[PDB]
Amino acid sequence: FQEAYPPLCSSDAAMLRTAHAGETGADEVHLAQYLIRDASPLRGCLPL
Amino acid sequence: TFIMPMGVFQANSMDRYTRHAGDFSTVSEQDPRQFPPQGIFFYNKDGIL
Repeated sequence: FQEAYPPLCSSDAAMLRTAHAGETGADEVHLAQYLIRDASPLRGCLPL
Repeated sequence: TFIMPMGVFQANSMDRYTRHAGDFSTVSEQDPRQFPPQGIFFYNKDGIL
């Protein structure tokens, strides 16, 4: 198909994870950094 | 076996962030949490700090 699936990546380790003892971060961009949310087929696998 | 770091100071100024503005305020004109930590607190066998 000539395509590449992007993984959960972010330019800051602060917003990669949130403080609730559980799920990870979900903010898109904070000030000038970014967090590209997961779109790969490993959506519900590979525990974090 | 458990391992625990004591005097670690997060050297990068990006890593020294607060999640909100008024999280742990004091009456002091200098916030006494910018200073590098000198101890560590955990729980006992009975849950004592």
